Amino acid sequence: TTQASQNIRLNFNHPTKYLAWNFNNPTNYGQYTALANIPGACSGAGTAAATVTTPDYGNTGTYNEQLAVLDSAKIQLNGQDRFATRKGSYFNKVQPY
Amino acid sequence: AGGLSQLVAYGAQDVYLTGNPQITFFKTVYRRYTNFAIESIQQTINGSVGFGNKVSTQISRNGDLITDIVVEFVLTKGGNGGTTYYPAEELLQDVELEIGGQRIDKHYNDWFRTYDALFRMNDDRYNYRRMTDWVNNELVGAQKRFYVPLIFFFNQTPGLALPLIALQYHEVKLYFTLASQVQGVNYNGSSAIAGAAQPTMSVWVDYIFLDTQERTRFAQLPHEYLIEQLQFTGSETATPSATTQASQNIRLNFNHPTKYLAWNFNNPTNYGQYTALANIPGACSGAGTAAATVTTPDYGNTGTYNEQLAVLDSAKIQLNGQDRFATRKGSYFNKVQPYQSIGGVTPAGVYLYSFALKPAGRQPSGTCNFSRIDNATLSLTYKTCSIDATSPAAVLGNTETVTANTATLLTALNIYAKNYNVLRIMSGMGGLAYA
Amino acid sequence: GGLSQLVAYGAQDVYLTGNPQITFFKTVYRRYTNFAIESIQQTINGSVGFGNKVSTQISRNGDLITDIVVEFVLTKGGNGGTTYYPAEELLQDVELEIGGQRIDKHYNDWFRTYDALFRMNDDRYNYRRMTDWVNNELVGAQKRFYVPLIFFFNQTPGLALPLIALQYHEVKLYFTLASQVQGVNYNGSSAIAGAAQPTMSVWVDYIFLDTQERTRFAQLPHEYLIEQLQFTGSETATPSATTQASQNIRLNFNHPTKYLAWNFNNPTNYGQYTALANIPGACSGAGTAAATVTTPDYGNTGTYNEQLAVLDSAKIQLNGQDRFATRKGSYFNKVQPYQSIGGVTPAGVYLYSFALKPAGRQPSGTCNFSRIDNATLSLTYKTCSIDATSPAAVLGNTETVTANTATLLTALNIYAKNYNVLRIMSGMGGLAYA
Amino acid sequence: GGLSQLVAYGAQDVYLTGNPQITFFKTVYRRYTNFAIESIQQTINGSVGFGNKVSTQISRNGDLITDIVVEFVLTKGGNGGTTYYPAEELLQDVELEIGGQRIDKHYNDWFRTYDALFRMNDDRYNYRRMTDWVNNELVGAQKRFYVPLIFFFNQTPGLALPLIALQYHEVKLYFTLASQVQGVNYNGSSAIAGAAQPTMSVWVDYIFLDTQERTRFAQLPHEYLIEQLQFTGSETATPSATTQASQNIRLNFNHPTKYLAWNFNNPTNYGQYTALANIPGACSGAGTAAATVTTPDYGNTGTYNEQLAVLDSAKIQLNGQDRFATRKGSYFNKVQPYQSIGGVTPAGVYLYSFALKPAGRQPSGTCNFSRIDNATLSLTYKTCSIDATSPAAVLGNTETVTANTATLLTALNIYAKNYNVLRIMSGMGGLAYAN
Amino acid sequence: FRDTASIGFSDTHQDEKTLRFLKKQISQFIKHLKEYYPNNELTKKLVMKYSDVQLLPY
Repeated sequence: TTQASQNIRLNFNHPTKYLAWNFNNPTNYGQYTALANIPGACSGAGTAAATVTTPDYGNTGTYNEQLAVLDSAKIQLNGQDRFATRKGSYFNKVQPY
Repeated sequence: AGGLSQLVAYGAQDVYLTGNPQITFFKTVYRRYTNFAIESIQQTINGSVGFGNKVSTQISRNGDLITDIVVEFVLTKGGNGGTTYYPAEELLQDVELEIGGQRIDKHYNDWFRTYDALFRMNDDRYNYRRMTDWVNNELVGAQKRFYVPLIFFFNQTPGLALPLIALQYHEVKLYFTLASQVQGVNYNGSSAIAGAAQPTMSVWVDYIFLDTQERTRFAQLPHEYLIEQLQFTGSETATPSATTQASQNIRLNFNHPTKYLAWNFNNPTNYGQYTALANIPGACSGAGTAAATVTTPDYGNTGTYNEQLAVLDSAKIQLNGQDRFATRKGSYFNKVQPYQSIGGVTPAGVYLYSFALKPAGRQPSGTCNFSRIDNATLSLTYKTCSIDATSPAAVLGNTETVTANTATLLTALNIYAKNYNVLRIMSGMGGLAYA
Repeated sequence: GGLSQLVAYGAQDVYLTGNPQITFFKTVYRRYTNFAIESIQQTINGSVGFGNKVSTQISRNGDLITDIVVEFVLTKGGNGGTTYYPAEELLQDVELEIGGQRIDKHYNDWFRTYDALFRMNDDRYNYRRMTDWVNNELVGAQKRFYVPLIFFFNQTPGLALPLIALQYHEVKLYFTLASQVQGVNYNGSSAIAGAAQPTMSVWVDYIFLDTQERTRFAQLPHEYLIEQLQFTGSETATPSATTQASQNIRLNFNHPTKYLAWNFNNPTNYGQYTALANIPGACSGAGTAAATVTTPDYGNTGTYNEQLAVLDSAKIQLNGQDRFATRKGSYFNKVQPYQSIGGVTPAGVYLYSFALKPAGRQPSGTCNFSRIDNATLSLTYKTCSIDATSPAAVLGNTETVTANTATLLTALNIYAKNYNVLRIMSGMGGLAYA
Repeated sequence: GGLSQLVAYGAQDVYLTGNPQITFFKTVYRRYTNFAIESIQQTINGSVGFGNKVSTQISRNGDLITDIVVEFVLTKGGNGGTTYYPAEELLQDVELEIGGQRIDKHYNDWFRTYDALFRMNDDRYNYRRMTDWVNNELVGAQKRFYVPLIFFFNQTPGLALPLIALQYHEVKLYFTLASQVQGVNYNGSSAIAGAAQPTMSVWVDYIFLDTQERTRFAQLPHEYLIEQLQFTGSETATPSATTQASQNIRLNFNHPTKYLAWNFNNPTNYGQYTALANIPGACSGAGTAAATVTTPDYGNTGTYNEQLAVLDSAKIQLNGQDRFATRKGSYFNKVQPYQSIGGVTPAGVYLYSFALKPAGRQPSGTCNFSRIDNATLSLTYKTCSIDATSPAAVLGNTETVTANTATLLTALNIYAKNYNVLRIMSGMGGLAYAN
Repeated sequence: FRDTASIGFSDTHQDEKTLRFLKKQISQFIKHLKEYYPNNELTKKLVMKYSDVQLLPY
């Protein structure tokens, strides 16, 4: 029903090269996205037995961003935006590009 | 007899009122002032304009100083009267103020609503609504021009007019985000309104033209303008239930000397909804009759003073682990705080906590410097959501700690902090003293 | 508790609290002069009645004068809803004369325009309670109305007129009473048989000064910076249902002007600045079968529904050059008052300020028309295409149009408020500039 | 544009902008002291309940005190329309004492009169929200009500009581709770079975000062110009259908007085300053067959319908001589407030000012009753001949008459608000003048 | 060509540092209690935190 938000204080020290992060389901190693009844996105995806409670483990990770959770993010230092807010896809595809 | 009989009734208790008199009331000497003139000038809007678009303007150097800024919009009703709520305010999703390439401030449509809920009043508040909504029972297709004054510090007092004249090499820009959807204009609840028109936008800046002696000083001298800024974060609201009073510790990521904090709980589905929906007159779509639903508000009557429908039970603010003040009821923040600090009336669901004697004024009157506070926290307790919102007997006839079952829809929390900073201007350039 | 905030202090606070200059916790009150204020009745010269001209001379009872309230007693000639600020309608005008010189003058329409723009909230409500019937009174009800005057000295003690310093000069008020007052002695064009003539009384609130203050006023020269009203009536470029009427009026105005104000009206009905319509409150009987879009709901003559207003847009041109870009009628109705006054202005009433705060006493920017050859007010009117008898036609329509009944607003009233100096010396007064 | 206004400068501009003294476009804010504010709960001595007398000593937690809010929790003993400002009615009176010396005292009726005269617009509404039920709440409903106090130090920071400078003296508040509150524990004269006793708590807002200012307050002597309320209740020369009653009340007031205020009222109906009538809102059941003009519509007790007021005219004499010409009761109800306050006063409530602006804190002319041997309030009453049950008689009548039910307004409350001086010296204090 | 003598990045008068700046003020003057020290030395504290420009020949 709503866009959730979260402000996470970063208890980091030292001259950091980069930050990295992921969202996941603790039950399933490597699951960083939502499950879905599309090929590779869930156990049994594409058929009658498909369930979106369990992943296709061999295909746990995916490039299908629709299933990504983060809408947007920014990093602040002492309350100051370190950069303009960018979409989650900016941090997923552009940064590493 | 007559007034003279009072005049001569003089004794020792009058000495501290009229002895060795210093002032009178019958001889006002007006101060001579620098010559100036004021003009409202249209700015150019860059970027595609319409719902969901982001557009911007650069304020031209037509005059020397700028103050009041009004964004004009033309909107057409997508439904009948009662289906909109401050839609031009909803439309202007946000406005960002950039001077010299840096953010000075930023406002949000919700802030405009919260700000108004707390700081405007009486006929000013009514006139304001007349400038952003349809308040004369207009019908579908009606077209009106709306005005949305900006609420940045320089838009509130000439005393903070931005010296474009002293900013010779720095530009002043406003970035405006338009909402993708506006209730009763292009959407009705979750549904789109087929055939809805796109808005027309125009930005007007009121310029001050100074005479030559004043213009010379501004262009040459350094200046330090005490300005206000709005800090804002959105948070998840611990969701209350019929079975419990949820509680929550919200970390407040604020900085700078803060005049006050302000907040509200809301349902993002419906702009301006800070309270639970109910089948009592004005509290829901169709409220008061058989057709009433407590899934949709009476949009034209979204705001209410009915505390019973507010979600917050009580709250306290902690600073670095120490209680700032004893826990007070939500009704304290909703009615007492603004009684004492503002003097207007605050709608249910909207709360204020001041660190200042007079947060509504420009003159500093006490601030909380959150830059010296590692862990500022807003600690909230919510009401029990057990009231059957569709039954007035339960809605109107109930206890202090219990609210509507529909209050669990108010899952978003908006916390604002209004603070001070200094806008330093020298040799045509400027920026804020503290990041 | 509070200590946790005091300790939260650093460099960012220095600009707010370092080397502190003030506190809020200790007020020094300023010892003032010794004075008293008395409300004294003036004698009205001439004969009080509808349509008559009367006058009063202000008696030398006190040393200074401020507030003036004109009392009127009227009886309802019909039921609730038939009157609209009738005491205001009755006081057709008032002229202020000092030493035989015309200093200022107000008109019933100015009192209405002024109220529409500058009074507000409960000041405005209490104000209506003193000039109208607002508790659903019925025919025959009798009420005393109190109409305050709004001359410069009637608004602030700061400009109290020092009658004491005017020993040689009379101060007079000349009043014109309206020939007709709606819902009192006439109902639209019809006379109301049996209506009573008004009872009138003028009250002046006089300040009594003690010896030192009184002596200074009596002997020293003074220069009072005061405000004056300028006013001319014009024929409106009457709106039409076929097109957009337009008009350019050279304003015969002078002096440093704090603001211009104007309205369009139907001279038939006091306070009618908008079109009549079959929407609730917009006409007599509006909303039902009996509705007539030829007569207003007098008790609801004024409205905030801009659809019924006739100004599409306007600008002021000075000596051939635009003073500002053309803005819509709703700018002048809603924004100007938002920015400059902080009140809420009824549809059909417009304001354009040259001042930052025109509602105050202190000058805050003026336009001196004594140095402008061609001050022209340019007005563009809406097209009166809406069938006023059909509420849907009115309530669902566009920005550039209005009611067909809007063409009845044939009179144009343009006002200007300026500053001048009332010089007082050696027992006499008069204005520095004409 | 604006430039043509700046350029066309003439002789008449000299008196406005020649040799200019000020500008409007650059405000320098005054640097203030370092302070913080906190709302701290006090302990109440004695049992709180209907008709009880309780008190509290203000805790020495901060250095200065200002705002004080009494919290109550009340429940509805009937449906909407049965209560009228019940938290205000409940707090029968409050007495302020320093070092054992009376400083001041307010009454529930005074709070009602004060509100009627000095609050306004949304301040007044927000206030009503803090003392009554205004969203049509039903029987059994529970609400927390905030009653801000109106003592001199509760109105401005400028008079913050220097508890810090009172090292040897206690400061106390004595609160009398009403034996009955309409719509809470009684309905007219009838007790409501099962009615709950109020919960009560007193909160004091303290100011925490930094080192330099605390030191000065603790060590220096101080003289604070304060306001006081004088009050005496009187029997009304009750009017009748057969006569214009009149009355001469010797006014037992002292000290430089800013203003007098008074009202006539029904001894058993809180806030009723006017006669009852069968017109909408003017009585229980007004407008229908069940209408009665012996009982008010309690939720609508207040009105602006002067016809139901009882004062025909009045004058105040000083030493037996007229102070001003006799004026109609409607003058004292509508004009005096217009001139001196700027709000709207309810019918039946009257004001006479001796001051230009009594609503403020700065003296602006006073009448010193300690130097007036025989001050008298002379009243003339309206004739109670209107049949209150007939709108034709009530709404269509003459200036000099009122309702037959106006004879129920037998109580007269006359108040005076004056100045005095509160001296604090070497840790102790009291007032300069007794009378 | 075009005449813009600034950089426009808010990097001149911005005290964009952490809240280690007041700690630097404490170790910069003397007196670790800065709740009464800026209240005493106002101008002496103000001039200690201002700009320095390194011009260009162009």
